[PDB]
Formats: sequence, C-alpha cells, structure tokens
Amino acid sequence: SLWVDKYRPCSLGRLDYHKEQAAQLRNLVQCGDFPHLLVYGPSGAGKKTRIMCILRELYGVGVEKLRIEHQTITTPSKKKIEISTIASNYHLEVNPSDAGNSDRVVIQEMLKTVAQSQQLETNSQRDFKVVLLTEVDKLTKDAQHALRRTMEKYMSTCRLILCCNSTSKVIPPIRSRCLAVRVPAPSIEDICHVLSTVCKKEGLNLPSQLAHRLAEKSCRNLRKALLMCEACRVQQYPFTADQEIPETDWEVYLRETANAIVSQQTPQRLLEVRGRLYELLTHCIPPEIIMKGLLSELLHNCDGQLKGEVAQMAAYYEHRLQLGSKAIYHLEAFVAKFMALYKKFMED
Amino acid sequence: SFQRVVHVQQKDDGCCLWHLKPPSCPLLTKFKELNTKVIDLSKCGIALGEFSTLNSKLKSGNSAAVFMRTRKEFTEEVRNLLLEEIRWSNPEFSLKKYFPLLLKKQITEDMLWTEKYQPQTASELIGNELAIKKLHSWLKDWKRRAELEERQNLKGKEEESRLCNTVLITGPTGVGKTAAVYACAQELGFKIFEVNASSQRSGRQILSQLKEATQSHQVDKQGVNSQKPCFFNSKNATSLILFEEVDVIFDEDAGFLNAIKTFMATTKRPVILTTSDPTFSLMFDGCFEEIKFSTPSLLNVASYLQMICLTENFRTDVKDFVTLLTANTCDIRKSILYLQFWIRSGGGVLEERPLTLLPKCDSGCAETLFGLKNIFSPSEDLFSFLKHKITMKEEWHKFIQLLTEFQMRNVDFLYSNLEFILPLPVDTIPTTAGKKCSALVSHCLNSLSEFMDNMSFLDALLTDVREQNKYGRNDFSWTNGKVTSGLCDEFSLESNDGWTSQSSGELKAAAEALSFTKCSSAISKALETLNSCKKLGRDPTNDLTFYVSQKRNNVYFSQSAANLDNAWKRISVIKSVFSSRSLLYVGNRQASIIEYLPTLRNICKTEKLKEQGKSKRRFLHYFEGIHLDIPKETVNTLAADFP
Amino acid sequence: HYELPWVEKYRPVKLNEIVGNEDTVSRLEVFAREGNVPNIIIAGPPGTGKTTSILCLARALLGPALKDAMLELNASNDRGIDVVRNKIKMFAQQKVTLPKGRHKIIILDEADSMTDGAQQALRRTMEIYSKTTRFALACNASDKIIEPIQSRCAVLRYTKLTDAQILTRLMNVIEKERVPYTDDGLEAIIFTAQGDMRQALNNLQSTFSGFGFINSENVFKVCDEPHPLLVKEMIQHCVNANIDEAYKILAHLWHLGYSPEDIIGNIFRVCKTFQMAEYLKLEFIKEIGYTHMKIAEGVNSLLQMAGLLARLCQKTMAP
Amino acid sequence: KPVPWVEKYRPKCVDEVAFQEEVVAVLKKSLEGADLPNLLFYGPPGTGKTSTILAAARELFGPELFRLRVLELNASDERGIQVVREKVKNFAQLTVSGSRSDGKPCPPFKIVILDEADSMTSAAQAALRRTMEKESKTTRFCLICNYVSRIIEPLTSRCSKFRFKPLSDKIQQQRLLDIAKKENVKISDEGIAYLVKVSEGDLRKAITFLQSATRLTGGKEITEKVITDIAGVIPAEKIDGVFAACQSGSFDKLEAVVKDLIDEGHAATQLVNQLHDVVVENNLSDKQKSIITEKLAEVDKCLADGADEHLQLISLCATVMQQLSQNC
Ligand SMILES: Nc1ncnc2c1ncn2[C@@H]1O[C@H](COP(=O)(O)OP(=O)(O)OP(O)(O)=S)[C@@H](O)[C@H]1O
Ligand SMILES: Nc1ncnc2c1ncn2[C@@H]1O[C@H](COP(=O)(O)OP(=O)(O)OP(O)(O)=S)[C@@H](O)[C@H]1O
Ligand SMILES: Nc1ncnc2c1ncn2[C@@H]1O[C@H](COP(=O)(O)OP(=O)(O)OP(O)(O)=S)[C@@H](O)[C@H]1O
Ligand SMILES: Nc1ncnc2c1ncn2[C@@H]1O[C@H](COP(=O)(O)OP(=O)(O)O)[C@@H](O)[C@H]1O
Ligand SMILES: [Mg+2]
Ligand SMILES: [Mg+2]
Ligand SMILES: [Mg+2]
Repeated sequence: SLWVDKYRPCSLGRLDYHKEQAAQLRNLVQCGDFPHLLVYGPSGAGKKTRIMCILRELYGVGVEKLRIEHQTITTPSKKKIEISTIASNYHLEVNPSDAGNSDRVVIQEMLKTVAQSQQLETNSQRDFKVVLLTEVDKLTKDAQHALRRTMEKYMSTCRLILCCNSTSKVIPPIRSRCLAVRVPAPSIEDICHVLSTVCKKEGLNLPSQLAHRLAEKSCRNLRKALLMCEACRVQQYPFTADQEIPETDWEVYLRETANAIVSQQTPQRLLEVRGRLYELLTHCIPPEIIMKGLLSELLHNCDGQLKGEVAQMAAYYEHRLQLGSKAIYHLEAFVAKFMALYKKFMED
Repeated sequence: SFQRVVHVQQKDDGCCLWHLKPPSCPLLTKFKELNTKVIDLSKCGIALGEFSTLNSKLKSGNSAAVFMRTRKEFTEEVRNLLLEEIRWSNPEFSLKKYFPLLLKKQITEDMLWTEKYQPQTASELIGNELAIKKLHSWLKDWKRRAELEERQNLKGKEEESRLCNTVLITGPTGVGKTAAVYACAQELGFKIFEVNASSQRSGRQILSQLKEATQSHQVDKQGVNSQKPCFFNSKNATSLILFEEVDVIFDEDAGFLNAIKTFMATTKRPVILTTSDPTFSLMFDGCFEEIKFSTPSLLNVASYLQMICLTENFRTDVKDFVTLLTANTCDIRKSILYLQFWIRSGGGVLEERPLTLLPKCDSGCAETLFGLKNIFSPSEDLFSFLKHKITMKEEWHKFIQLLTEFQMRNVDFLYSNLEFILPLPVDTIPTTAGKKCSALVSHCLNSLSEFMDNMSFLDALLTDVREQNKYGRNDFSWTNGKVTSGLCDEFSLESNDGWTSQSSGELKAAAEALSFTKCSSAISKALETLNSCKKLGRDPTNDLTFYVSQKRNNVYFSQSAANLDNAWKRISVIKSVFSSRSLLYVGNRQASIIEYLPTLRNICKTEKLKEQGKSKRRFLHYFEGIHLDIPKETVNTLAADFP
Repeated sequence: HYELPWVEKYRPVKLNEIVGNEDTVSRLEVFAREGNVPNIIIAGPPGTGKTTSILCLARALLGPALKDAMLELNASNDRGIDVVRNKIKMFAQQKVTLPKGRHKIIILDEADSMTDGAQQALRRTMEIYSKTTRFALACNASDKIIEPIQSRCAVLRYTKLTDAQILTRLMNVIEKERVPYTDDGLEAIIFTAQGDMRQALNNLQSTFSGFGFINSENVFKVCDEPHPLLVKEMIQHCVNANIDEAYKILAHLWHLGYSPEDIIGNIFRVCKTFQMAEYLKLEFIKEIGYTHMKIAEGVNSLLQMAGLLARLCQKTMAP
Repeated sequence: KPVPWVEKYRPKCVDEVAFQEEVVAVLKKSLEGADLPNLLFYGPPGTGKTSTILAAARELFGPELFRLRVLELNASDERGIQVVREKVKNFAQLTVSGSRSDGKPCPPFKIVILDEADSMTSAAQAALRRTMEKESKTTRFCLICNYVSRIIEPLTSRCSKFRFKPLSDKIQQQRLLDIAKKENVKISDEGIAYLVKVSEGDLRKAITFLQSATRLTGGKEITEKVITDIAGVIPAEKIDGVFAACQSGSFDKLEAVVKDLIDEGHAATQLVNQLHDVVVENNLSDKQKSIITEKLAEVDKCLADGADEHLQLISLCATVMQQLSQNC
C-alpha cells in the first residue's frame, strides 16, 4: 500500500482539485439515473480515483471489499481464453483489450454474465451493476460495434463506465450516448498541494520549492509525482532543497540511446541502437511510448528546420507501427531514416 | 398490389441547385470518345518459358541420387575420438556417465527412438535436475511410508513430515514429465495407473473403477509388476495414480475435477498430475506439491542428440542440432522423432570435417527440417545461394519458394540473419580520402535504411498469412499469452478468407526477396570501390562491421534476431512482482508498468546502495515496513541494474 | 465403359513416379523399402501429391495386408471425439500379424478439419501404441494442428511443384493419351495451374474433352481466366507510363466480368515473371500488394484498380 | 425507472413533426389505406426520420401492440448478416394475434425498422434484398440512412424514398425552449443558441447534451462552460492559440501548445475538426488550403486507425506552420 494507494481518496468531498467536477458528479448520482460514463484524460490525471469515488458515492461501502477472479470463455473459433477480473458484489471491472483482436467476446459474453448475475442478485439498493471497462481506447472496431449493440441491449440491467486516454479510436455512435467526463491533468499547484497534504499525513514537512520541482518534473502526472516523492523519501529522511528527483530508469536508458544515435552515424551504431531498442521493448513498454520519448529526446539536438520533417516522419512511422504487427521494423526504420536525414544534413 | 414507391423529395422552388444544367465550359464538353479496341490475342501465341521457368534444356543425371548408404560400425578408437570431441565441445557435460547406458540401450527394429531410448532411471534424464530430484525424494518417501505400513501390518499379525499426497508437475511440451514419472516409478518399483485424455474419464467411471486402487493393496505383488494399466472403459510394488494431461476436459468428462478432488481427499497411495498448461496451477483448488520443469539447456540436449547419433554410428557437429533445437524450441520429443526419421533415411550430405578438439560429417539436418532440400539442389548450400548474386529465373523461383516456406510460419528469415547474409564483415562482441570513406558509409547506410523501410512497408501495408495478435496482443506483454488450444469438439464455423493467405504469402515473399536483392546489390557495388579507399590508407571497416551476440553465432541461422530467454526472465519478473497482494489492484495496465516498475527498481537499487555502506539493519525494512510482500529473489533482481 | 478422370486414371502407383519434392519422396522411398516408419505429418499446398505419397508408402509397406492393417479416416468421415476415443484406440489395440519392421497404419487425411478436442485426445493414443500402430497424417496449414501432435510427429514439408516437373508429367500423360497439342497450350496449362498437378490434369482433360486441341486459345476458353497477354500489355503500358491504354485494357477486363480478386492475382502472377528492372519490379510488387490488401479488406471497385494503375505509371516517371 | 429525454418528447403520431410537408402527407395517405409500403428515409441525423417512422408505427398499430409488432435492428452487427437474417427470419416467422378496442383491426404485416442501412456491403445488400423478397407481403421493411447513393440499385428501386432536410436553427431553438420550460430548467437564450451551434444542426445531440447538463448541474443555470465540456467542443481561444503558434513559425511554442491541448484532455479528432472548419473558411490561398486539408485528411485517417494523438497533432501543426510561414 504505497502513497498512491494508501492515501487514495474514496469520497467525492476529498478531491482537492476539480471540486466543481466532483460536485457535478455527486449531483448527477443524486438523481439516480446516471448514464454510461466515458471518462477521458491523460494517464495520471486521476480517472481511476474519480471512478472509485463515484462508485463509493453510488453504492455503499462494500465496493472496497473486492475480489480477484479469472474468467475463461470459448472463442467462436472454439478456443479457451482466460482473463483476470477485479470484481465485487456491487460492481465488476474487466479490462477487455487483453484478448488482442478477440476483444469482442470479453465485451459481449462477460456483459452477459454481469446481466445474469444482476438478474440473480437482489439487494434493494440499486437496479444496475456497474461494469468498468478500463482502457477502452485500444479496442478494435469490430469489438466496439459489439460494445455498441450491447449497450443498446443491456442498458436496463447494467451501467457502463468506460475509461480511456483518448476518444480518437472510439467510434462516434459510442460517444453519442455516453456522458463525457473530461478529466484534465491537474495543474502544478494542485500537485504541490497534494504532495504537501500527503507528506503532512506521513509526519514529514517538505518545502514548497521541492514540491514545485517534483510537479514540474512529473509533467502533470500525479501518480508519477507521488512515486517520485516516495523514492525521494527513501533516499533522504529530510526533504532537502538539494534533493535529487529520482529519474525514470528506462527514460534515461532512452536518453542514452538518443545520445547513441546522435553521436555516431554508422550502420554499426544503427545495429547497437537496434539492440538497445530490443532490450527496451522486452521490458513490455508499449511502442508508442518509446516513439514519443525518442521524438522528445532527438528534437533537442536538431535545429528548427529539421524539426517539422522529423515530426512528420515520426507520425508516419508511428501510424505504420500501429497498423503493423512487429513494432521493431517501424521503429528501427524510423531510426534509419532519421540517421540518413541527419547524415545528409550535417554534411552540408 | 405493386403500389407506387415514389421518391418524395422536399424540393422547394429556388436554391439554384435542384434543377441544374451541364456546364458551358469547354473542358467538360470535350468528352473523349470511348475506344474498345484491344489487341487481338489469336495472332500472338504464348511462347514456351514466357510466364514460367520453362527451359528447352533439361538437367539429367544431377538429381535422383540414391544413397544406398551402408554405414560401417564404428570401432573403439574412433568412437573414443568422437567422445573426446563432444567433451571438448561441451566441457560441462558428464559424458562418461551416460555412454554405457545408451550402449546398453542399443544392445529390423520395431521401436520408435522415443521408446528405444526411453530413460529407465531418473538419473539418465537430461536437464531439470532439481525437479527430478524433488520427484525422486517424494516418491522415495512414499515408498518408505508403504514399507513402514507393511512393517506395521506384519507386526500387528503428519505435519512434521509434511507429506502431501499429490505432486502437480507443470512444464513445456516434451520436456520429459511422463518420462520422469515413469523413470522414477521403474527405479523404485512403483506401479502406475495412468488416466489419459484418449480415454473416457468421467467422474463416476474413474471413482468406481480406480478408488480401490488407492484404498486397497495389490493382489499381485511379486513377478510382473512393472506394467502400466492404462485405465479405460468402452520386492512388493506400491500403487501410484497418474493423470496425464489433466487440463484437457471435455463435455463427456462430466465432473472429472470433483472426482480427482475426492481422490485428493481419500487417498492412501501417491497421486501424480501431469499438465503442460501453466494456468491449471491457479484454477485447481486443492493442496498439492508443485514441481516445475524448466526448458532444458540447449547445449546439453544437443550433446545428448549428438550422442544418440553416435550410438547409431554416425558422426556430426553440435551447431546443427543447436539450430534444430532452436527451431523446435528445445522440444526433446520432436527432435528425437525427427532425428530418427533423418538418421534412418541414410543421411543428407556427405561432407568431411577434420576436427580434433575419421568418418565424414553429416551436417544439414536443419535444412531438410524446414524442407529447404526440396527446393535446392543437393550441391547447393543455403548461405552460398544467399550470398552470391541471383540472376537466373530458377534461382529467383528458389528464393521465392524459400521465403514462402518461411512466411507461412510468420518468421522473417532474411531479417533474423541480416548480419550473416549481407556482404559485410561480422565480428563477435567482446581530407578527400575521409570524404570518400564517409560517402561509402553513407551509401551503405542509405541502402540499409531503404531496405528497412521496405520491411516496415511489408509488415504494415501488406497482409500477413496468419493474423497476428489474434488471441493475445503483440509480443512482450504481461496481460496474458497462455492461450491454451481448443477443448470442445464443436467446429469453428468461422468465415475467414482463404485466398488472401497464399496470395499474401507470395506477395510478401516476392517483395522481401526483391528488396533484399536491391539492398545487397547496393552494398556490393558500394564496397567494390573499397579497394581504392584501402589503397588511400584509410580503412572504414571498423564502421562497417556488424556486432552480434555470441548466442546467435552458435547457430547456422536464426528464426529470431532477439533473445527469448531475456524476455522470459523479464516477463517472469513483472508477473511475479505484480502478483503481490497490495499491488494486485492496479488496473490501468500501461500506467502500472511504466510508473510502478522503474520506481520500484529505483527503490531496490537505493536499498542495496544503503546496505553496501554498512549502515543500520533497519534500512532493509522499508519493503516490509509498508506491508509490500515482495519475495527477496525478485527484489534482488530489481536491485541489479537496468539492461 | 466409364470415363475415369485423368486425375484418377493416371494417379501414381509407386513412390518413384511422384514428381516434385525429391528429398522427401526419396526418404519416403527408403522408408517404404526398409520399414519402421515414424509418425509423419506431411504438409504442403493442395495438389502436390501428399495423399498419393502416403497411399503409396502404405501400400509398399503393407502389401497384401493393406485391407486389414490400414485404417483410413478422411474429412468426409466423422472423426469426432468419440471416434478418436473408440475406433482409433480399438484399431491401435487390435492384434494384426505383420512381418518384422511393419506396423499398422492409421491414415488421417486433412488433419486441418480435425477439431482440437479430437487432437487433444489423439495425443496419448499416438504416443503409447507406437509399438504396433503408426500414424500418417496430412494437412495444408500445419498451424491448424495443435502443438502436441507436431511434438508427437515428424513434420515433412511439401513445396509447390516446379514448372519443369509439371511439364514432364503433363508430357507423360499426353504421350500416353495421344493428345494433339502445341507448346502454347503447354504454357497456358502450366500458367492456369500454379504448381498444381491436379488442376493441370483437370484443365487438360477439360479442354481435350471440350475442343479436342491443345493451344492457348482453347485452354483460356475452358479455364476462363483473364488473358495473360492482356495483363502483360497492361504491365508493358505501365512500364512506358501510358495510363490511357492501360486503363483502356483494364476497363475491357472489368466489363468482361472479372472480379477484382482474380484480376489483381493475374496482375501479380504476370508481373512476377515480367522482363523489367529489379528496382521497378520491387516497387511494382509493393504497390500491387498494397492494392491487393485493399481488395482483401473489403474495398473493391474500379477506382482502386485504376489508382493502382496510376501508381504503377508514376513509379516510372518519378525518380 | 425514468426514460431518457430523446424518446420522451418525440411526437406520438403523424402530422406532429414540423417542417415536413409532403413526407407526412404521403405517410398519412399510406396510413389511411392501412398499408405501408417498403420505406426508405434518408437525411442528416437529428432530423426526425426515426421519429416519423415510430410515429407511423404507433398510429397504424395500437400502443399495446406497438412494441410487439415492430423490431428495431442495426446493420452494423459484427457477425456479418447471418445473425441479422436469422433475427429477421425469427421475427417474421413468429406471428402475434392482436385486437384493437379503438375500432380498427391491426394490419397483418410486421415492421422491421433497420437503422444505418448505408453502412452495408453489396453482398449483404443483395442478401437483404432476397430476404425482403422472401417476406414481401408479410413484413414491410424500413431503411434509415443519411446517404441514399450507398444503397445499391434493387433495394433502392423497390422502396418508397423520402428526403429529410435538416431543421433550421430557429425551429430547433424554439423546440429546445419548449423542452427547457417543460422540464423546469433555468435557461437563457444564449445557452440554447450555443447548444444548437455545438450540436452542428443535430437535434438529438442537442437534446442529449441538454439532459446531460441539467443532470450534471442539477438545480442550477446552464452556462457555456458545462455545454462546452459536455459537447467535447474545444474552446475557440485554444484554436486561436494553435493558429497563432503555427503563424509564429517557432517549433518550441508549437510543442508547448499541443502539450497544453493534450494534457487538458482535449480529443485530437475534435481539434482536427475545428482546425479544418477554421482553415476552409479563411483568407488562405488555395494551395495552402489544399496542402493543409490533405494533411488533415491523412491525420484523421491515422486517428481513426488509432495512432498516437500527440505525434499526429505535432505533424499536422508542423505542416500548417510550414505552409503558413512559406509565404513569409
Ligand atoms: N529430458 C529428457 N531426456 C531424455 N529423453 C527425453 C527427455 N524429455 C523427453 N524425452 C524423450 O521424449 C519422450 C516423450 O517424452 P514425454 O515425457 O512423453 O513428454 P511430455 O513431458 O509428456 O510432454 P507431453 O506429454 O507431450 S505434453 C520420452 O520417452 C523420451 O524418449
Ligand atoms: N507429385 C506428383 N506426381 C504425380 N502426380 C501427382 C503429383 N501430385 C499430384 N499428382 C496428381 O494429382 C492427383 C491428386 O493429388 P493428391 O495427392 O490427391 O493431392 P493432395 O497432395 O492430396 O492435396 P490435397 O488432397 O488437395 S489436400 C494424383 O492422383 C495425381 O494424379
Ligand atoms: N421536425 C421535427 N419535429 C418533431 N420532432 C423532431 C423534429 N426534428 C427532430 N425532432 C426530434 O429530434 C429527436 C431526434 O430525432 P430522431 O428522429 O430520434 O433521430 P433522427 O432524426 O432520425 O436522426 P438519426 O436517428 O440519428 S439518423 C427526436 O426526439 C425527434 O422527436
Ligand atoms: N484528490 C486527490 N488527492 C490526492 N491524490 C489523488 C487525488 N486524485 C487522484 N489522486 C492520486 O493520483 C493517482 C492517479 O492515478 P489513477 O487514479 O490511476 O488515475 P489515471 O487512471 O488517470 O492514471 C492515484 O493513484 C491517486 O492516488
Ligand atoms: Mg505427458
Ligand atoms: Mg488428399
Ligand atoms: Mg433512429
């Protein structure tokens, strides 16, 4: 139970920022007929905290007593697939995107189980069981059509709370019915206040400028800020003014890879960067994250003229990666094209 | 009835767009007259060899080479030379403790080599040493318990022991789980009662036919007792139940799990479960001792397969069985069966290789394994074909058929061995002249970038044969990937397409071959001018060589250009640390990994740093002080470094 | 009095009459000669001679006891879970007296249609009973076979027949059947059967039964493919970057009723053996594959075809 | 227990849908004969096609037999048309006897209201044609679409086609005022006009957003901030900041602007929609408009494909910046 979990708010009045948003959510659930909630915003903005808060305000206190269950179901191609699920007697949360392009079963038959369970269970509290599909942005178009017809069919038995980082891959008939909850990343002062509250509740007294440095380094990610504060607490008992913010280790691996590509321009260095990128990919880090990190790292070294070309190249090969299957081809081919562009740019 | 289906439009008067006229501009009134006159095909006949690889001349006498190989039995001196050669190839193998055993095993055959070379003793097994000693100790303790029971019966007329009545064994396919169980049972004289998936095993059948195997004695206790009743329904020896492939449950096997749970509860005899499904360790509810068979080491199994080759009086090399094991993912059953088929067909290629570390070597097993000998002439070699320039139509067809045969398996052949296939030096990891040298490096890098651009095009904008990430997502993910095969007899009834499979296979193979030919030709003409730079005194070969790992040089060719043992230890690390009780509820998956895992590694590395400084002992107790129950091996793994 | 089809009239009866896949057929020959056959799984494209190979191997192994010691299960039989549980296990447990080195053979044709439960059951009855029975299975896509059977077998690979082999056996059938022919008909038949002996023999029998003479015109009147000379003129115009004539010929092809799928298939097949430069061939193949995946995904109109034509033309006029 | 707003104030019968003159007239003529032909409604969304066909079904049948004798289906089912055809076959095979106490017996034909008929491939369209021909005199089909050109020749030729021109801003503003006064929501005209503007002429999205706002901020006024954040529409100040950042020609402030847009949780598709809507109605040259619009189309294809938002917006803004600063 880290500070990201031990001190996670569970009441709607505890949210120090987005107070108008929290009051609006509370007033919405006071009506008792809230619709499917499509909640978006960047990672670390607090979407999970907000949906647990509205779940606790919606149901009783029993949504904290959760359990972990594995569900195994039959593919239409007659294969058995197992998938974890965090569930309770009041709500069920299932990630549907772990089945590849076969997300349509984890969308449809799992919702069938929640519907029959809500038909079996009776508690005289509410007439729906909340189904939480985290990371709905990564669902395929076929799965999202199945999702659409299921919300059209299963609306009186269950309510759907979708959580995503973007509504780009989300098909528009889905967004035509779900209530949009835009949760922006909280500002720098909000991170500073949250860090101050957490450190005071832990018996420590951090300065304001260290909290501001931590908020600026976290790039408006509250969970990363809390974890870096915890690591800084590991490093030193007092929150000194010269406290070194714990840098992300694969981030500085990516930075060293950036110095590797920009430093020397040869196919041997291209193979070495290829091996480093394979080592970085084997850590289960999603390929778009290394794409964005590589873009941000090499855009420091280029001049103002090369930035637009490198940007368009990165977007094109990122789309090629998302369409493709093996990310290594698209990624390393971006490395090769940037290498050629750099070599033909510094030669003249 | 045929009522009027009137197109009704709310055409209000005006809007200048309802009733339009053709434009008066001269461009849209100058319609070109359509021509339908194509060339006539009756006049032009299709000549021979136009759309195919038809040639007037035909090769005679080069093919149809019958082997008629009569292998002379090896003498003692040549056999001992091969034994020392393998011992120098694998200095960590106890090769002396196995050769009398296989020589006794070999001493007009009607056995498969899996059962001809079946291990009678668990010490004769290769790899998974901790697992087989655990199983042997468990079964020895069960024998001691049975002998003690017999002693108590003859005299008449358990937390500290912690003898759980069941071992559950899990591992990959063909690592020798059943071989280990049978070898232990024959060494200690047990009697296995096997329940296979091939048999009808429903709950009432298995209890009413096999409960008294556990509850009671054996009427026949002396004589023929090393025999194995496979249960089906249409010194003293102790009973031992075994369930082969427990994870395989059909609709006919009604209530099998409850039956083996009753067997769990009411047994007095050892019960063994064998399954290759890793998820069955989680689904099954009961008390059982867990034994895991890891994938065996490649060199040890390769030496054992070379050894099985020696005892059939053929000599060979280590590397070919290394790549053979790699292609089969170190499956001992598949490798032994293909080795039997390959040795008993008389060999593929007779090439002599004088090595000290004598008959002729028999290299070329992995080439016939992939079916590459059906494509190429027996004089042709794979890398010899790939390094030289492809010009003739038949060489092009051979290249396309090779790439097609590798494309159905979703394996990128030219990509995985790109270092060893380009006309460039490859070394293992441990001024106007400068302008021309940098220009040559630039040309080589441009060719490499162009080829890898076409390879990205091939993966992205060309159809693949087998639909990637069909059941799991893409590679290197910790969601799942334990997609067990189907378990129901009902048919798939899918509406997949068939044409776009072999069509896309030909398309991808042709495009990959043409792109690689272009890249290799460009590299060749780039280094044709390298002699001028060498005469100028500047050698850019340090910037042109390719650095590749030692493990990829132990094979002739690779199906993958990465390390899978590395990925396996990573995936085990994330799955083990994020299975702890407190961190088991982080739902946002991507956020969970890229935020929790590097901060946890930073915490572990900082903790190790404070422990190396001879500081206070309580600095070890932050992980236990926040109730973060992470096992110490994974904490030590996280505290090393980031690769 | 019945016209036996030339597919079944001229099927090989020995393993030395099989053309194509010389190494695997030679190993099957030596295993039929000596004996002790392992459990084999033969995989390859349709028509390359897998069923014929396993039938000839079973015949040469068994001989007069082929009616008793061989059990054949094709896709038209049940091959269910209970069939694998009872009939195959009972044949494996059956006692048949055979000479030394000979085992009973349970041929299971089209293991692709074998459901995964039947394969899961077939694992152990393949494993233990190998002292008396042996398994010879055949498929096209070996991925549809579950991994335990591939572990329990030896995987033999069959490749597409090289055009010389199909020409030689076509000439053998023609010289045994007094078929009047020209070399243009030979090239047309080899084109209409891409490494498929069954398709070549069926097309040859169909044009000989239909028109009685073997030339290119008759073969493409019976096979009814888009004519490869028209597609060659397409590719030749696009080499010269003449979009007008290429779209003229493609509009002619489209108005004849040819689907997008076989049109782009024929374009790829002609373009593979076309006489042009290597780089232009590579770019042509890449654009053809991109357009072919567009046809595969569901968008298949004249606009996509003419767009591919424009891209192929512009690849020449742009450096 | 309660119902959403969109299905609550839809007209109960025919002739109550405003702004349509001949469509409702032909519908009333068909209903007076108690025989509805195969019907095709095409028009932009939020116009009243679904309301008109549901009102016709309620008028011809009885309300207790209204739901039992109609079947609403969508053509975007993921399992092909086999499931849709089997559902239509099951509905047409089942027959429910009905009786009306109003004095008119129910007609024998059943009603299948099929939505999104223009998202249908030609093979599936021919299968639907043969399905309709199989049940010509027992089930009269309803096809709902926005574009009639996507429907192939046989089904379009055999269906009575009706066009639905979208409502004007004044009419939907008056209807939303009636909704506001009916549901006791404190409303200014500016909020309703802004709701009409952000719904882009769709009454369904406007009604849904109004109900969403009055349930999100209960017992309070409906400002422009809640409507903007519920409709998903990017603020105009953000769009003008994007335009000024691209006009500046500096990549660093461009990166800062898109980082501000992304970290605020603003969808990239909405930013692309607003950027295109501002670009095409400005004083830019036709070459600049052409290149910017081509990049917008490629980036929107990438977004619907599912590529990264930040990289796509970076590339689009870089193209816009280069195109604008090329003339400078
Ligand atoms: N470690 C090993 N050492 C020697 N021979 C082995 C080894 N593992 C497997 N074999 C051979 O492979 C044969 C079959 O192994 P099995 O134990 O049946 O495989 P398995 O572990 O049961 O996996 P399954 O049953 O296919 S899921 C044995 O009879 C041996 O001939
Ligand atoms: N290599 C070959 N040599 C000679 N004739 C062949 C060859 N391959 C096919 N044929 C002929 O084609 C006929 C049919 O071949 P089959 O073996 O039935 O095809 P297949 O290999 O079984 O592939 P399938 O059955 O479509 S999955 C045989 O009866 C022969 O007449
Ligand atoms: N002219 C109109 N008269 C009466 N109600 C109308 C009118 N135009 C729109 N509406 C109402 O607007 C709402 C939405 O219209 P619907 O008919 O349900 O959907 P739509 O117009 O068919 O657009 P779709 O279904 O998304 S293609 C309903 O509550 C209608 O009653
Ligand atoms: N009002 C708040 N006060 C303090 N901490 C918060 C608040 N809201 C969120 N957090 C913390 O910020 C982190 C955000 O992570 P999460 O809830 O998963 O959001 P997301 O799903 O957007 O990443 C949570 O771990 C939570 O502990
Ligand atoms: Mg086993
Ligand atoms: Mg066959
Ligand atoms: Mg509607």
